[PDB]
Amino acid sequence: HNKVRTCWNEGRPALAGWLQLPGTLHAEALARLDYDAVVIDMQHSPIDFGQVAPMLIAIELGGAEPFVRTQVNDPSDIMKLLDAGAYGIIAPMVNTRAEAQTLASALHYSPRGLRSFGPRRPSLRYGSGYLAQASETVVGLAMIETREALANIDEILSVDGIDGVFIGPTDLALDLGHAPLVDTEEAEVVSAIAHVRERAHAAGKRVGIWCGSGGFARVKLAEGFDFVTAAPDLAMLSAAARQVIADARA
Amino acid sequence: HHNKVRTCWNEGRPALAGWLQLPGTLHAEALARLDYDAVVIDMQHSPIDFGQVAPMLIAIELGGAEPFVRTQVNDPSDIMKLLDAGAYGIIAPMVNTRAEAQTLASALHYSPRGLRSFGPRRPSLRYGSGYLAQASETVVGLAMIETREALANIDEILSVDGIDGVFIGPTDLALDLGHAPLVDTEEAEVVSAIAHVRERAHAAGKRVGIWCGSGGFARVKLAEGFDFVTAAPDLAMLSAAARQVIADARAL
Amino acid sequence: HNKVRTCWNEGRPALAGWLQLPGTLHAEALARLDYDAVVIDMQHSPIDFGQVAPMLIAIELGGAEPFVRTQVNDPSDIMKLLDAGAYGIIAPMVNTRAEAQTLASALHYSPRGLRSFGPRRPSLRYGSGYLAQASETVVGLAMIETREALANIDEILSVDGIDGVFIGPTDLALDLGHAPLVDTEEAEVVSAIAHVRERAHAAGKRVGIWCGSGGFARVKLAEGFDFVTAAPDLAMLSAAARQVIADARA
Amino acid sequence: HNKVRTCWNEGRPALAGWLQLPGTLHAEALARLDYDAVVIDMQHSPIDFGQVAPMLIAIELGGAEPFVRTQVNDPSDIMKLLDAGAYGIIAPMVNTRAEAQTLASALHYSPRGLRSFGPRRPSLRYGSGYLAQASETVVGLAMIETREALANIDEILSVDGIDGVFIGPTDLALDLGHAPLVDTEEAEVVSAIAHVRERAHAAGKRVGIWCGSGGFARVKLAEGFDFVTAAPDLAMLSAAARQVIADARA
Amino acid sequence: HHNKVRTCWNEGRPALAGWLQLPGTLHAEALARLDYDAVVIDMQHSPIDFGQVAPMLIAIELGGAEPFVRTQVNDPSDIMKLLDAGAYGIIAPMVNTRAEAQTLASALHYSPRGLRSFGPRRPSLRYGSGYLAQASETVVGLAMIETREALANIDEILSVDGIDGVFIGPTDLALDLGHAPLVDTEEAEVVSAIAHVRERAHAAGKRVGIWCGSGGFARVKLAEGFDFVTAAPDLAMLSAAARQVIADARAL
Amino acid sequence: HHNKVRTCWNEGRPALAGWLQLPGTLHAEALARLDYDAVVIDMQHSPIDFGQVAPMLIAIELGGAEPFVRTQVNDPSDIMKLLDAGAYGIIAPMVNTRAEAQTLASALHYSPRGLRSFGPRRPSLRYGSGYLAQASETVVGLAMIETREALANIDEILSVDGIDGVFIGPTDLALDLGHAPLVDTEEAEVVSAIAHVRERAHAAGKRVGIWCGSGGFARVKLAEGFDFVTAAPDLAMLSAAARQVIADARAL
Ligand SMILES: [Br-]
Ligand SMILES: [Br-]
Ligand SMILES: [Br-]
Ligand SMILES: [Br-]
Ligand SMILES: [Br-]
Ligand SMILES: [Br-]
Ligand SMILES: [Br-]
Ligand SMILES: [Br-]
Ligand SMILES: [Br-]
Ligand SMILES: [K+]
Ligand SMILES: [K+]
Ligand SMILES: [K+]
Ligand SMILES: [K+]
Ligand SMILES: [K+]
Ligand SMILES: [K+]
Ligand SMILES: [Mg+2]
Ligand SMILES: [Mg+2]
Ligand SMILES: [Mg+2]
Ligand SMILES: [Mg+2]
Ligand SMILES: [Mg+2]
Ligand SMILES: [Mg+2]
Repeated sequence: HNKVRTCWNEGRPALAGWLQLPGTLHAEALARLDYDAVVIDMQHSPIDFGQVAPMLIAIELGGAEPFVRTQVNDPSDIMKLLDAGAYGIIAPMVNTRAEAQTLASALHYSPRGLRSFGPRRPSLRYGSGYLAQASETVVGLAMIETREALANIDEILSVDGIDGVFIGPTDLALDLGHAPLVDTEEAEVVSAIAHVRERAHAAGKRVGIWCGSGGFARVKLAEGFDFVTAAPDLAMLSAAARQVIADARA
Repeated sequence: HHNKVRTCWNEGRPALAGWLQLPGTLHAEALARLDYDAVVIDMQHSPIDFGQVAPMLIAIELGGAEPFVRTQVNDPSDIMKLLDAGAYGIIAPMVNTRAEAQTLASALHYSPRGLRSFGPRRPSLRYGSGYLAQASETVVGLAMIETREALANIDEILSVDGIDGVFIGPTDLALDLGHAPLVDTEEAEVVSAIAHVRERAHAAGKRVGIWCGSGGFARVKLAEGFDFVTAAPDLAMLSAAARQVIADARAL
Repeated sequence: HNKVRTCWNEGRPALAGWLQLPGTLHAEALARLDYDAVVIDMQHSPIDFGQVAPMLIAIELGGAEPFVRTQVNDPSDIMKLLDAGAYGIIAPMVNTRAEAQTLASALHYSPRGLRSFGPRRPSLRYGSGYLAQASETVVGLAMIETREALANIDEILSVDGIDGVFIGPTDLALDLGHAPLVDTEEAEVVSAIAHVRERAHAAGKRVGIWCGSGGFARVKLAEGFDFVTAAPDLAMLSAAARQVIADARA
Repeated sequence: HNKVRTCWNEGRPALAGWLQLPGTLHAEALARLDYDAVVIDMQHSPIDFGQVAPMLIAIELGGAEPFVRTQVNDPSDIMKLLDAGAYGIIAPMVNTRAEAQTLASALHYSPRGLRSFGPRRPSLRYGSGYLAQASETVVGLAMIETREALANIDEILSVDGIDGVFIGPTDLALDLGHAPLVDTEEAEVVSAIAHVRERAHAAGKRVGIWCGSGGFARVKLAEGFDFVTAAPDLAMLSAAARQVIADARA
Repeated sequence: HHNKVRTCWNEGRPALAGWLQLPGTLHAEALARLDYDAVVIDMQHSPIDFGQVAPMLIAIELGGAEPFVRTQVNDPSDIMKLLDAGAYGIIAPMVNTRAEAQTLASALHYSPRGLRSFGPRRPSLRYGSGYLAQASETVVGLAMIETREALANIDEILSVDGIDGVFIGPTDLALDLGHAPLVDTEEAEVVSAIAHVRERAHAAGKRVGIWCGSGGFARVKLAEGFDFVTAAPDLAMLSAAARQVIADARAL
Repeated sequence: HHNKVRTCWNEGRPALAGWLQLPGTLHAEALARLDYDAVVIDMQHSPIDFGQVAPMLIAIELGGAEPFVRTQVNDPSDIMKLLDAGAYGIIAPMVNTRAEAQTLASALHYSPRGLRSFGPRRPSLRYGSGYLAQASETVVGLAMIETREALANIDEILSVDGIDGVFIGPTDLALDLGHAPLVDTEEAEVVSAIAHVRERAHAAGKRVGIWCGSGGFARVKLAEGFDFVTAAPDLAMLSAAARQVIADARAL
């Protein structure tokens, strides 16, 4: 089963990691912690398909659901990741209902979508009964990260073939004319974020958000977000090294 | 146009270095840009092979730390290839005897001081036409002390002119002495052995380094007068940071 | 010369291999068998450009024509493969005449198409007279794998700049509401396949098909298909291992 | 600072290298010569993202500005390169004002463009004040390499968010019905090239051109081109080897 | 939390293993999910280097077979790096003497039983906090017997405590004895030599493995009481399958 | 179905070879298609590791030159893996003694002439069923002479039957003799030493090769009767060509 969908079905949110650093060793190590999922960022990172493919395997072995935040909402790219064992997709710049339908089209076989059939890794995980359960094995979230997406939230949330939305708050702040600060307190940004969550839940959809700290993630879980990521590997590692150096150098 | 670690030493100061077990260039550059004098890439207790180390050396140099490698083995050809790829410090495992220390030294210097083969693809680009005349000074070489035998042979190891000194691996020394392989071990016999190595190194006019798993332990080693202190592995730092973020996120 | 086009010019079909496993060693080994071509699948596989590039070289050295089935009908992706020495292209989801024209546009230099000039590997194979012969050095096939493509077959076959069509029968079955079974006996799927072949031949075009077995491939060659692939490396290897294990374990 | 923009601000053109061969060693070595920039060609080469990423680092270390000529004018591909430390972009097949606006959209954060925020490598080079200076850190040039682009030059040059244009003269010759000869003397091609330069300068924009020889590059610098590339690594290396062999074999 | 091969042995049963010469993770996982107890990655007669083996180990483990490696050489540092990357079985070539068998054993065990260096990046993730206390049991080590000399020295090789036993390479043994290097050779002198090795192994209370090129030969070796049987190389299986598909496709 | 270098020699002619320090297949194929008999991939003074050499061998073969490798070290297992990946010529560094020359020879020949392990993944594809009967002739092996010791031992090195001859590294020989490591050195003592090696090689009925940094120096070495001449490294040729293009572009 998809571990995130299991969380949801059991009435709990999912907490996920966020990787911008390529490689399998930290991917497995973080998957073995109390993360339900680990997202590999293929957008704001140097991680290409060749490097993502073994990382999916490593996260699955470590016992978290492997997710990818893609560089673009492109059906063929998403299909190839699904067939490589990405079991969650977070697609950037879903700004309109039509773009959300384009995301949905990639996530489902005919007749619900147009996903091409050749499920190399999912058929190894799920066996020959995969086709009947395929749609449920994948979680799909549309990114909300622009003014336009915010304006079109209800129309995006009307698309049956997506699970919900994923807020990209640094990009949303920037597009609203504010600083792209992680875990921002900017009142209009905080209000927009709450509005997206409320609309998603009203529409019977799931809502996620990207976080830069455990404390902000605790607040988002308390507010009812269904999928909360915290925090990027590179940021956590940089901050840890700075502290080690300060401690060493007195 | 100088080895940053050697510049620290020429000012009578220690060098503090990072320690990478995760392949890739992005964290390598980001950590090199911090207040580390060097960043060591571990090619022993990691999945980092030559193909992955090569671009990491470039990234560390661009970030402004001296690129170092802890090799999988004290093998002259492996070390030479790393030098020609722009490793400017070498930490070689399991140097247990004077002869093994001479083997390390042989790789680090052109004839007549050593037997290093000539083809310095990346050092020639960094140092330019002045390279060959200063080549030995551009590289730091440290012999690992991680066994009972190495401890018994410390003075003979330190007598080898062509190495700068020694690098203590405390976890492996504890395990070889019959203790648990603890990170930042303070096992009494291990502690005594380490103090002996540092005393002998400085008596010989050589440098002594040590691996640390924490900023706190590194601070103590710096206070004890170690010349080269590493802290802490990228993977360990990242794992611990993620565990803490998760605990904070899931807190009541 | 392109070995597939030589087959056609000499009045014989081409039989091709089908690789979903990255790497050069099996690619060369299979190219040295009595295959006229070897197709590298960049869609239902983990094979990215970095891994396809040496495989093209290895197939050419082994003495088969290197082909690629791309992840998408994208002109720039196809051009880069041509310049890396892919000498056949099979493009997915060609559903309309306009999509088939998009495929043709990538396969020909101006004035016939819009292919960008910088033929790194073809200029090494063919020399400075490459430009005059370039179009003939490449075989281009549009995939027919949807209901819509079937409905638009005559309009797709009207596009001068493609050699013909390549049936993807598992996807076609699925899109027709049937199980995506390899080498299917499903009557409507079998009928649709024969209809595509007959239309292609009537239009003076070539037709290919993907097969999962030697026996099915024998039948397709007998029915007159011009390009028959059999069978995917991973499927053949899995089946061989299962048999070895059954034999060993008694 | 971007070394090319420094040249321009100081009233001098930039001379750049041109790499079609993957790898970091020649990239650094050439960057250390008296090149202001080095362009990595991701179009007419086997260089994919995985191979370009370390090459950007190596060129920057060698002391030239790292540029990329992309396979396609795609915003998400361009963004990922920017975040990997490409500080110049040359985008193919900019044939219309709308296509030039698509290029501009990728090069600037909101409100000027729609660039997604997560500047992994530029934030290491430029620090936390990167956002305010981001646009100036990147040079963007639209390729002019078709009849249509030539016809639409004034409309392309009207787009505020691009620095100017980059002529691809082999493709331009081919699209005008001539041989795709490097450094051509063909009168209509030479005239078209001069016309693009004059229009660019009249519009207060920059103009670049691709060259195959030092002698042709000297003439283009004398004619006033702002960005001149000379010559591709593979071509220079092949010619050098041919000469070594002729000398050795007498 | 157990080595699948060792569990077979603790039940008095042989293990059957796959054999990979093709790099990549997809077939590695797919074959591991079959009724193989282990999958051996051949790093000797293949183009598989460390960078390619590392993700394959992960894929085999996920598929549910024990990941094994046949190394290019009996070199302790190479073997240690593979162990720390999650190779849980090692087959080392050209073990011709007791001293070479001791060299293999030295790599597989921490002090005091061996000299394995401490940094178990992947085994610590698989086994958790219980790892170090069981580390030796988590790994299987087999010395290859592939020469006349190894055959003469079989009893001394089998006397080395820290190896589980031996792995016969019949094609190389045939070639070294002066015969054609046939796959699944049945050359009479070779057959006799192999039976001698297996008898001596079991007399010593050790395990004996053998490489096979076919299911049929593997079935015989299992019947003869071999403890570890490999069958058959991915490349050979794939090539033969493709030849048969082509013959079927081109048949009248 | 023949080694192009050996065919040159069987016609009483020298072979001219390229020399690659840059990884990648595109220039490798392009240079192989020129009038080079062989292309040597340098795995010593380069960043080319096994994973990168493997596809380069394929590319050189397709381009129509014989693929050769100058290894990082004279190690039999490394050499065997390269042979099985389709390296058809081996140039091994630091062959200083007859015993080291025997070590090189051991890797290049199956039993009984050598100890090469059997698994010829790529040579079996190139040569087909006729491979094993001709295997030794398909490979050329040259021992590098680059030290004072090697020069003193030249006759004993040349007495080893299983090597085709020697390959002189003039820059490293100059450095080991106490001179500057100049490319195409003409240092008088170095020049004398090189002439001695070539005379001894031909006296022994063996082949003698030499590394060159220029077409002009290669022409002289061909005139002096060397059997295998390399010229010139890809990186050096490319750098010099780019410097000249820049000087032409920036000229008044
Ligand atoms: Br945790
Ligand atoms: Br809408
Ligand atoms: Br810091
Ligand atoms: Br066949
Ligand atoms: Br239509
Ligand atoms: Br210059
Ligand atoms: Br327009
Ligand atoms: Br099975
Ligand atoms: Br030539
Ligand atoms: K978990
Ligand atoms: K620093
Ligand atoms: K063939
Ligand atoms: K420069
Ligand atoms: K299994
Ligand atoms: K040639
Ligand atoms: Mg399809
Ligand atoms: Mg040398
Ligand atoms: Mg173009
Ligand atoms: Mg964004
Ligand atoms: Mg150790
Ligand atoms: Mg063997």
